[PDB]
Amino acid sequence: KARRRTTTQMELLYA
Amino acid sequence: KARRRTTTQMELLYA
Amino acid sequence: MELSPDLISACLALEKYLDNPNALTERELKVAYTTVLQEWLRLACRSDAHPELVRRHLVTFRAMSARLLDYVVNIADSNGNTALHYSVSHANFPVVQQLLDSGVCKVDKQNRAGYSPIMLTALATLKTQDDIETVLQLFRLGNINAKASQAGQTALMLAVSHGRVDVVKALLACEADVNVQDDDGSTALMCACEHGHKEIAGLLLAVPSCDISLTDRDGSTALMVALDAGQSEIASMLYSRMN
Amino acid sequence: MELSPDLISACLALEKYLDNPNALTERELKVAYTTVLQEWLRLACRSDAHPELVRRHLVTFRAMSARLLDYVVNIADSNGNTALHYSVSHANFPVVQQLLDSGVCKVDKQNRAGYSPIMLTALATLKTQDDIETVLQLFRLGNINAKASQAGQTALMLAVSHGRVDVVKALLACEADVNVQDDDGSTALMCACEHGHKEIAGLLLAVPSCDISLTDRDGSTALMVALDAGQSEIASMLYSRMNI
Repeated sequence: KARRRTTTQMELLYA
Repeated sequence: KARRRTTTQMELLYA
Repeated sequence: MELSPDLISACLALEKYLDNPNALTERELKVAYTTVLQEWLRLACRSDAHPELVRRHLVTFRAMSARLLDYVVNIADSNGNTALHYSVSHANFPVVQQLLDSGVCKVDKQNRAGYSPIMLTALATLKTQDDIETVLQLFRLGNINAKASQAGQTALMLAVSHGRVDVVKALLACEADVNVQDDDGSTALMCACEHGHKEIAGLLLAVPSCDISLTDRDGSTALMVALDAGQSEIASMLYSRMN
Repeated sequence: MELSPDLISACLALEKYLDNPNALTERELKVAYTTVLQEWLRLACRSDAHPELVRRHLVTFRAMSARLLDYVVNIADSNGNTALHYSVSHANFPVVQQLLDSGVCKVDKQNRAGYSPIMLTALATLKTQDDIETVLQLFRLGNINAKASQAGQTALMLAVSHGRVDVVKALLACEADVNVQDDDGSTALMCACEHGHKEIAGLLLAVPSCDISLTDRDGSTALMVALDAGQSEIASMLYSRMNI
């Protein structure tokens, strides 16, 4: 579930 | 020659 | 004053497509473009047109998207005419002024016939000081030396040929190049000689860099044009400048 | 401090193209686009990008064409990132400020990953009141409740999950909707429970309309999420909300 993930700076910028 | 022509409103607006 | 709900609705749909092309269908985009085009023209491009009503639509367009403001103000009909073309043509300068104040006008954009808004001023008579100042602001936003696609004529050549002294004075105040030549090799001074506009020939010759020796495609100078046209008075002014 | 001649030279080319797409040849367009994208991103998107130098370019772009200003300010690399995405991501808010003041920014536009510059604030640690005000301005130019394309998450959920209290405070000051649910049915309050952000749960529960009875796809409420995470302080605050 997305509510448990910790996204990083680079995951928000790139895919 | 274009320098002798007297262009109208309509000629400047519509082709 | 109420805004046109059909126009606003069609603008909202445009706002989406302009920002995100996968956020509107092409069937949907088609009908909205056509409506905006129809309605926006009817709003500002008639010979009746309230400047404030125009202004209050532009603020609402700008509050939707800066890109939407651009797209609407510069939307063109099948003749390539924009609101600035028509409003200049109709000599409705308060509407012109509100359009220029948008910051998104394209004053050099040529219509299908090959003329820009700057060029269309050649049929206006400048009555009020606000009309002069709107025309000067219009001139200084674009290239006053630009050449129409048909025959390569300048705004100056057109204004000389219709005898619009006030538009010639406005053009020369913004340092219009008097020596530009059209596709035939004709200058503005040559236009003045053909039509026998004495004062205007005087205004051109007052410009110190005016080159009276330029020849058209058949080798005619302005003096030759003048003499062939029976313009004794203009031909004499040339003699003074030759001596 | 000087205007990049390579940049300006390629912008003069693009200005003609934006006026008339037939005005540049194929070769000339590829070259100018490539140069503008590269130089513009050198100038604005770096960690050390200088806001005054950014402002000067924005004035020169404007004086070339209002359409060029918009096009350059919103030009995007192969991942859909603009100057606004990168300068928000580096927390270079004096540059963000200069971009916002151009009037042409798109604060809701999502990169290829699915996130808007508003959403990229979620990982920023705001240091000064100047930064806070820039962030507030950014938020108020777009839709703070929009959902990212990946998981349907909002800025608030992202900020709550990363413990960035000041970004949470700025979002709530712009009346962010606390009850929005992501694709799993998760709310912002449920993010606070999972990650045990006690203060942030407080801030959310202080929003009077905060709906604690919302459930995710498995039927979990925030209280259930809090109990399953062993977060007894947060669970306790939920007991008071349920009048106990």
